[PDB]
Amino acid sequence: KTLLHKYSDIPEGTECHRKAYASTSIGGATGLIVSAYSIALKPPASFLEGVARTGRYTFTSAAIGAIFGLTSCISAQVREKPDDPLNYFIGGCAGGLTLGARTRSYGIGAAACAYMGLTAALVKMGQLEGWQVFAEPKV
Amino acid sequence: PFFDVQKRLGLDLDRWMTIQSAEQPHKIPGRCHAFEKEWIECAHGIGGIRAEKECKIEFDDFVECLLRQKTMKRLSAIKRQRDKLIKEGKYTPPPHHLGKEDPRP
Amino acid sequence: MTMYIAFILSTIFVIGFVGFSSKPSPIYGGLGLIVSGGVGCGIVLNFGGSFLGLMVFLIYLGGMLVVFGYTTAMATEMYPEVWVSNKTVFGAFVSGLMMEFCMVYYALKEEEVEIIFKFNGLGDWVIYDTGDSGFFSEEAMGIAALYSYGTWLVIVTGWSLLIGVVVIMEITRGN
Amino acid sequence: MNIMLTLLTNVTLASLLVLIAFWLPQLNAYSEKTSPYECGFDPMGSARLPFSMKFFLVAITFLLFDLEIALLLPLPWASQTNNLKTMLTMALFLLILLAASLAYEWTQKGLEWA
Amino acid sequence: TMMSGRPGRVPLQFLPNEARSLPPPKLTDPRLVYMGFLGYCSGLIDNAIRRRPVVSAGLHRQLLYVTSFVFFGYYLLKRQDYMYALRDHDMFAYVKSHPEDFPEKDKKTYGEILEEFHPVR
Amino acid sequence: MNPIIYTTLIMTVMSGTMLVMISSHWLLIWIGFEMNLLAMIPVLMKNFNPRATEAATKYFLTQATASMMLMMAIIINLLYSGQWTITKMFNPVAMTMMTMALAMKLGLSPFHFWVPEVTQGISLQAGLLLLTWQKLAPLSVLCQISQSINPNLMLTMAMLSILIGGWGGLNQTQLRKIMAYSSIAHMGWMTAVLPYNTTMTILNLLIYITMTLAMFMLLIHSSATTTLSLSHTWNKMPVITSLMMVTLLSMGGLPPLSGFMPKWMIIQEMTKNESIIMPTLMAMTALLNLYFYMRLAYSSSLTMFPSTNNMKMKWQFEHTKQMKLLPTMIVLSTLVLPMTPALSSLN
Amino acid sequence: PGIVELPTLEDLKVQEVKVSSSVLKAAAHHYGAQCDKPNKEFMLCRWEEKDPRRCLEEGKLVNQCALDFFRQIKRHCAEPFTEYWTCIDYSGLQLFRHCRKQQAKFDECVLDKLGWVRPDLGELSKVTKVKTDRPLPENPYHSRARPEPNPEAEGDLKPAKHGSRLFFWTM
Amino acid sequence: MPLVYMNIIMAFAIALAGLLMYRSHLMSSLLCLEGMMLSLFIMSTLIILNTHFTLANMMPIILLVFAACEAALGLSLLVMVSNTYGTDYVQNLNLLQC
Repeated sequence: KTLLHKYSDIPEGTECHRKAYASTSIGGATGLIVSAYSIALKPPASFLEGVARTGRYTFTSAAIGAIFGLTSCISAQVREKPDDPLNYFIGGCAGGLTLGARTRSYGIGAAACAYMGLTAALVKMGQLEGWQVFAEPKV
Repeated sequence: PFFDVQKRLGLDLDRWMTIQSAEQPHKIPGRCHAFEKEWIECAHGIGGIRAEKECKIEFDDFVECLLRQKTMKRLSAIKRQRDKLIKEGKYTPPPHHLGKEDPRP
Repeated sequence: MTMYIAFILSTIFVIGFVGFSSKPSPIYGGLGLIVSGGVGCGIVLNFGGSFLGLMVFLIYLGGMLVVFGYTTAMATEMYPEVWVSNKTVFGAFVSGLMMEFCMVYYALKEEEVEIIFKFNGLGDWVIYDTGDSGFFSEEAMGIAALYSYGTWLVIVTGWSLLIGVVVIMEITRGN
Repeated sequence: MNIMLTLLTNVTLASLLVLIAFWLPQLNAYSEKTSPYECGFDPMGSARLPFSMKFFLVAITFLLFDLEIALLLPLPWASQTNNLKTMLTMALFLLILLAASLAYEWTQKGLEWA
Repeated sequence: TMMSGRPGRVPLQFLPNEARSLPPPKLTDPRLVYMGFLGYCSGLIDNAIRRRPVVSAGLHRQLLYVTSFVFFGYYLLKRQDYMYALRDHDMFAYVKSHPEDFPEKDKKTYGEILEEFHPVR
Repeated sequence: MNPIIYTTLIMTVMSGTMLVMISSHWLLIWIGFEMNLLAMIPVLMKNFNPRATEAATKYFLTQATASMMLMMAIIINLLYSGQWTITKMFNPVAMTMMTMALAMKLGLSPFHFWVPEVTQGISLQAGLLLLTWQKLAPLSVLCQISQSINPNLMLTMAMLSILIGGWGGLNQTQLRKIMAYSSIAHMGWMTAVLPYNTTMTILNLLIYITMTLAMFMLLIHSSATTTLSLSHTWNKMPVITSLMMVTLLSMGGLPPLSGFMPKWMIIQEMTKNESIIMPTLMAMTALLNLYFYMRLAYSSSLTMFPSTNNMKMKWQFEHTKQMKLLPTMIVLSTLVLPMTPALSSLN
Repeated sequence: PGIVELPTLEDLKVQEVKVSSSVLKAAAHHYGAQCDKPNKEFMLCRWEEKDPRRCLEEGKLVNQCALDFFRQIKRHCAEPFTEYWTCIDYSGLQLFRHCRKQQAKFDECVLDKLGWVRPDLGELSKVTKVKTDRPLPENPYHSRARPEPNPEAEGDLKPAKHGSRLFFWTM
Repeated sequence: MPLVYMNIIMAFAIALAGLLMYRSHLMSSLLCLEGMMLSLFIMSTLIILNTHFTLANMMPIILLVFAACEAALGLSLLVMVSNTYGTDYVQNLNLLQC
């Protein structure tokens, strides 16, 4: 949760380098978890193969996070509109393009751009409007 | 789905062992009988939501009796201070603590 | 050194667990389980639980006997593995011992270690109570209340054991 | 601590005896002397191959009965209660359930081997 | 949760004696009639599954189906009404006991209130 | 297995569940779970196959790990509170461990891997017992400890369960595995409302039990364990496949069938607590279950697959054994929506 | 929280009954018969108060009475009692059985010189009444005020205003 | 919490990790289950003895009884697996998939 607090604490549209670093850390953590699950469920033939798979997944996730944070913060700075979800959408589409590049497929890139950008815009909207993915029971 | 068959039929199938303050063989008291009794009496019929905050003092005392976390922390701090003073040479344990006097029967 | 018999025994317990958990051949894992059972008996006796500890030792001593026979029958291998016969078993053993040594030194040195809960390095003697039990063994009186207070537990456990005999017979029928 | 001292003393005596047995005597160890014993001829297979246990069911039932041995040991202190009626009823209940289990396994040809 | 811990609730009681104050469900209730319809459908499905004449076979069995469904439905409806009545009773009692949490609001006529007009152009 | 022994073992399973649902002491609840496992293991292997033994072994291992974790959680709560009563759990780590154990017993993802394998290995009747009765005790224990549960963990497990149960079923041509994945998805639905309203979980459990009983009894009546075997049923017993189509539609959640009410009320309760994204995602992901349900329906009833010549012999004979409760189960599973307000009885 | 009010060392100083366990056990029955009153008063104080500090004076009285009992024994029956407690000392369990003759000597001497009669079996275990001028503790546990109970059972049940009021259901 | 509680909970964690990380034999994982049961017995006994919960000094014995029941079940399954495959290796429990 400390990484999420790190990403949130940096003001939007400011300290773009720190925001990119936080996004990269989050992407790396997610990639590490995915790599652990992949190694367990689908066993790697060798320790070197497991390390290669972990590195590939982690680098892809970290690149996605870094591109998302860098592009979103830079767009927020240049447009100068901090709370606009379009910045998050641009960052998400850039992340999807990065995923397509890492997977060396155009179709993956385009589908990821659309879906990931929309999800990031929705996340920004949830920040602005106070949407709760997990709601404390209040009845 | 907790069908309280025990309460409906007046059968004490397992409630006898539920708490440490309940009746025990030869009236052997629990190590925290007083705190447990106080906490149970405080949180009786007021509901869990209320009892979680209106009897928090009782529950904290019960937990302290059970685990002795605060007492152990204080004892460790006192021992650390005593050891530091001994290292500094400004403290000397009393003869009775050192074993030079017969303890009271 | 006798001020911390409990800690030494608990460390031996954890080492036995790291032995049978690294999964050598079932024989040496049974050796580890026997050692850990003895050490646990020691700990419980140091805390005043002579009957309970002796009972654990007796029950696990018999249980590991059937395990040993079963191993020589089903879980058998031409070259049974010791904790130094495979890189995986030795890796697990070394990792377990190192993890213990790590937490052991950490808590002993640091006043208050907190791995997942908060642990105080003060010796176990501190927590002990100052009361007197008189002409009684509280463990014995409590364990004997299973027949006077725990009629329900006796019913459940007896039924469970009879049904366990039935269950073993059915599971081993083999059609 | 007395029990610990006694255990240490006995184990040290045994270990000293083992040391004296493996160091006082003279040794001429050669391959044929340390080979496995198979009544003069050489073994066919290993002694680490599976050895079928024809009494497996009895062993599992032995575990289940050692549980009852554990449950029945508190009886000497139980007889010191004031509710001797309930204590006696439950003790006889446990012993009759053990008898029932033995009878079931016996009648179902479970105590037999193979 | 909710009503499970209501004070005075006897465990494993379908209908408390307090419910008798409430009017009994009418035997012509639409809900009970629907329960009887479910019973009739059950009888028809049973006949179909056993390959009997669907609508004519086993009239006693269909009668038993309908009667059992209506019989259980009557008590189910009574319990449902009792539970909703308990909910309303507790809600009104809580509103009375906590006037501050449920304050009466000043009633302003539409003339006083200002609501912005958004032209549909 | 002698029928007397079988009756005794089934009664033992039910008695373990009853002990779980009747005991106020944690030790006795754990004892009930242990009795359930002991009785269940022989029941799963009533028909002796290597597959039955493999399924029994997997089930035993998973449930034993869950029970050990639950006992550790109980002991930790005792250490930090000194209370054996089933109530608020006073230590968060113990609560997390207990939630993990109870989810593993319920088969909630990421502890779902065993459910399809066990369901496929065992017979249809043992599958019915596994997927309807066994779910009761862990859900009861979760309902009693709902307040202590961290909503995030339960909701994450529920959403993962819905997603995985939907995804896996799409790839299945074996009826038992399909049922296992649908059970995973429906259990994810049930646990989603556990933090918010337990009565909704009870209602969903009842509707799901009715539908699963109807489906398993219909499969037993048709003696089908694969989609192709079910495909032939139209030639022999069309009514069975038609009722299966209706029950599948109810399982998908389509209005006006009774499967709709549990989703409806769960969405309502989640929305009352300001949960909007979670209900929307859960409802949308339920469409995959609908997809594989519809594929099964296409194979079974809506389209007439090719039969075999030897079925002509089967036409002459009639089904010997009658499942008495099947028609009422079908009727309840499909035609109970007009009676939702009655959800205050179990209340 | 607050400071613990431990009593001063001087107040807790008392004359001590410096006699071994065997000596006390040899005189145990006559001691309970003779010194019952103060011992019972101290026991009642301890159990009602639940504070060791509160009952210090009664404990001092207990110790004084025990000393007086042993002084009377020394004055009148010293040697037979010395032989008796010497006999008990040898047994590791300090059993009464092995020393019946010396106990008979001690009991006869005590009955003659001091008139004490040994309590019979099942007498010293009887719950006894104690008359005390010390007030009964009002709140021995020092409990806080109990939280006020929730309001309950307002009155009669009337049918729901418009039924279930669930979505579209009218009943 | 004293350090002995730390060691015993560490033993439970180690046994759980051992059981969840199989290698080849099933007997070893059943031994890890029994180790978990032993650790639970020790923890419960220590808690009940330190807190003088007299009527709870029987709970460890019931825990041991059901632990032995579980062990018997495990061995009775292992025997059938060995009979059907010739070894106790876990890799042979591969017929059921997904």
